[PDB]
Amino acid sequence: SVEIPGGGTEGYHVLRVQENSPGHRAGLEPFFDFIVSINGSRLNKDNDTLKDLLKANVEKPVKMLIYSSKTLELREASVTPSNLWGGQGLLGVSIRFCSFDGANENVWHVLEVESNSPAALAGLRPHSDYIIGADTVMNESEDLFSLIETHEAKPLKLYVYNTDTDNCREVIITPNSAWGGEGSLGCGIGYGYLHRIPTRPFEEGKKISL
Repeated sequence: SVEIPGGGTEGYHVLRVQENSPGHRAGLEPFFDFIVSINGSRLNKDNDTLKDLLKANVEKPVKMLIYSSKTLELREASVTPSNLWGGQGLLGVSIRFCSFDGANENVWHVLEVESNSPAALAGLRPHSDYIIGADTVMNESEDLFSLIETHEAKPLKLYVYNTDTDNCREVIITPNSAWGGEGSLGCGIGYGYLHRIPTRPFEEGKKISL
């Protein structure tokens, strides 16, 4: 169950969606979305195709193919690139060409947070926060614990999903092993089974047995 219309696992990883932007009214959201094709044109190579297509279809309805690492679904959207909405960009997004293979498995589940911890100072929320990624200069050697190491005592920008708001946000944290306590975060982290982005659920207030 994958279906990648055109082949491959590369695409445009969405990083920012300006409010009231065509990208926004199209239903794009940061970090979970990859633009995979636009107007029949599959974006599986790092070039100008997207820019160029955006500009040839200015003020004209177009179809877009979005993969989501939240749901693992493809979805079709319609977008009208524009100069009329007020903001910079015909789309109004920041993006980056890269792979979405296994992106749903690169998540870290924030558990308990010790007070005065670097996790606390960063605003990490116990249980409802999921670190789903990070911004590196050179978009390079990912993996949370590796980053936490290479960023000892340095400012580090994380992408976090929250279950309560169902929203993502950017969080600056400074891993600091000299914080008084154990570790460099001051918080528990769960990874793996039961610690991936929660699914839904369909049916609210259905009856269960436990």
